[PDB]
Amino acid sequence: GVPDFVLLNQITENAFIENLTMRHKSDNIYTYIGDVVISTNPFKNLNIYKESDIKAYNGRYKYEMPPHMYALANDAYRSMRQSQENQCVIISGESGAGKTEASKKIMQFLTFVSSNQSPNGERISKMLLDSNPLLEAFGNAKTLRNDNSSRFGKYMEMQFNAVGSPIGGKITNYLLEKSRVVGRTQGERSFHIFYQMLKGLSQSKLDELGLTPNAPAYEYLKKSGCFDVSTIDDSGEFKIIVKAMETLGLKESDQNSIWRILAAILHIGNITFAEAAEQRTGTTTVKVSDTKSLAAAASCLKTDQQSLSIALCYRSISTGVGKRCEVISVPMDCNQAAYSRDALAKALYERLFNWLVSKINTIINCTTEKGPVIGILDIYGFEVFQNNSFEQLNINFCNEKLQQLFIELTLKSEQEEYVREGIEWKNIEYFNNKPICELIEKKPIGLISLLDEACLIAKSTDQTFLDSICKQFEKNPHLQSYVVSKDRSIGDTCFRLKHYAGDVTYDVRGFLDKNKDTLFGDLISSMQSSSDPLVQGLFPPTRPEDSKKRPETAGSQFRNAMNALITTLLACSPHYVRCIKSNDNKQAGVIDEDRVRHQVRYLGLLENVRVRRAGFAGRIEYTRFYNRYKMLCKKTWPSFNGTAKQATELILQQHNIDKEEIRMGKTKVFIRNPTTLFYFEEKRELEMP
Repeated sequence: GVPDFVLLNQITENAFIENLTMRHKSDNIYTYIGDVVISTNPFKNLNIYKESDIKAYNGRYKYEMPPHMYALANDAYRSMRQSQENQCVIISGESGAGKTEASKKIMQFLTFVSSNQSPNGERISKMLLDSNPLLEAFGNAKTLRNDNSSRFGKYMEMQFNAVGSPIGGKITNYLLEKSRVVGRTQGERSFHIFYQMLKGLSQSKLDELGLTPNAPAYEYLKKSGCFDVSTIDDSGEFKIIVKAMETLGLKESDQNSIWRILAAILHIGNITFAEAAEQRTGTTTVKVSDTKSLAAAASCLKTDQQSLSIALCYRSISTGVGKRCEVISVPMDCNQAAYSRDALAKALYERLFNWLVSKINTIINCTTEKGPVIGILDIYGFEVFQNNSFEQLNINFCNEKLQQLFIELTLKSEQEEYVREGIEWKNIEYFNNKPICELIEKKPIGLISLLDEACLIAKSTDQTFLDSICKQFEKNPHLQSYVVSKDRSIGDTCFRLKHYAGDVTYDVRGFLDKNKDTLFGDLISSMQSSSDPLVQGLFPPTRPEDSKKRPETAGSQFRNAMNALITTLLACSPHYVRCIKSNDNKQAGVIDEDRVRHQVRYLGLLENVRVRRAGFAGRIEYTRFYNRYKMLCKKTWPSFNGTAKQATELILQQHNIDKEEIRMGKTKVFIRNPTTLFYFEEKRELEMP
């Protein structure tokens, strides 16, 4: 009748949408693109992931029941069950499209299949449901496009035993946005952990720390631009979070210990540099008139206020293996002072978040069991604001790397599996491997390769670097501007950049100082040699499972963090799930035609289907082509060989048909035009009434 989506009456553009709409309005959410799942997000609890439906899809196949358990899984996730290995699922899409729901679908499908009962196994099924009111507190922030937007890459890992049942899991984060601690547009926030504190502690405790329930009063928080949000109610959320804080195991005693770390950051935030007017003209020294605020930090940091001012304002260098003799120095400009200042407040939080979340699991993470691991991916999605900037460049860059991930896996890796599983396969035309957009920013002579060159040249400002792009390139594909491309739409202070489809114009504000975030010893060394257990805690015993070389900026370190991510993604058994946002009105049962159509277009997912199989009109699976058109040919009866694709050859070679007319491969038979599907039926119709 209507076996899944592959089988359409008309394999065309218009028919593809008409059916897609007919699917959505027929309680058919999940749609198959080619052994790959495409889903959406209801943004709430739907009664379709509960026992009943789970028991429906057990021991059956795809072509037997409606879209829900794409055969590939049953034929791949189970294929490695005899081989005896673990899996890993990757998920992508727009922000808010359920870097969670799509992950939950895996769980609710994963359980039960693992033979149900298990005291330690079903326990996580209960706690992970109580994670929804919890997870939204730590690694989440509000974007103008998404409220529950995670602000850090996450690769969850489900642990199991030598049977198939779950036992526990761990978490791994990444470099994460840099300038979201000090710079942002009026309306957005930085991180919850800060705001949740201010409207939590009693005014009494705040006054003791020289604080006040009002961000505007501060400086660091004032440089952000905004403070209050119209959609979020922090004051009323605190007491609700406290219950969630205790749910894990963070008693008031522990809470107070955590607030000190933030208080330390706030004390750093009340420390600026009253541009010392010691020098009379050009260069300038650094002096602190507001000693009250400066002293407050050193007081809570429990370090010598004097040494702190001398060691930081004046950098030390003289490490001749024997290991250093400090103090020799001389003042420097204000820009560098404010720059080095930020680098301290940026590196402190990075190593904080890492050590913080890792110490939370100490109470949560299962220690009772031990075993392998199955991975799950979740990252921030695509976005476009009124005005783009350096931030969008790095984010959109990740999408290009993400698009490459799929291509490398669902398009390239799978092809190599055909020639490895003893199948007569031939290299079918596939759109460019687009390795040029990658080599243009990795090996010598490249984007971020030239950028690294422009960074360390302290004088080469953002403007000068932008000039190095237009000249070195504007010849290689995927780049334009106002000089080469005659188009007024490109401002003189802006530049055009072509993506995989859409066009985006960026600004060059920040770039360097924002990306660098370099902090050498001299400044760090003063903190590492602290006696307080908290301060030194922010500086773990030297490189935890991340050594290599140490000094080389944090910007270049970002690339390394993302490269180390893909390296471990291309060494396992992938699984593909993509998400799409319903609408911008939070409506139920309403599809935005233009919005959804656009997403499917600029991503080239329909061209993907074509290339995935080979590319043309109507296409049908071999495994399925066989058990369907048998009565047409002779000797294609229970006295068969077994193979499906081989039989197809025997049928077409005996009746003398040009073999180039039909393209042969592993899966998906290729016969041009859909008019032939009738030709098969007719060949069967008027020969046996």
